[PDB]
Amino acid sequence: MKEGFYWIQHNGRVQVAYYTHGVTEDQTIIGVWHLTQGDDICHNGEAEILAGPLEPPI
Amino acid sequence: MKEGFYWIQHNGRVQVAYYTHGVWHLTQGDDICHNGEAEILAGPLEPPI
Repeated sequence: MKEGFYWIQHNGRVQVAYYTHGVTEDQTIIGVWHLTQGDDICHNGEAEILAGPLEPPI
Repeated sequence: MKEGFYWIQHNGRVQVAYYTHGVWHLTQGDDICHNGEAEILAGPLEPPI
């Protein structure tokens, strides 16, 4: 529920993504996963949260 | 050095980005090459699984 970086798994890919409370109206969902590679995805269960939010080192 | 996720600072923004052979894949914004604009703070991060 907090904006930040998290380890997630999406289609078998373990990766770090950024989470924002972005609103996506197609049905409307709040929560967006910003990935390092690939299009953003709504927080609708396709991606599963493994850990986070990660504490930044500075 | 090795491909993986790293904490970097780019334009004052602390963030995790993916490094591949030298290019930085950022969560928001266009990819940027490793030319000194982005400074590596820590990594590569060990995945939890």
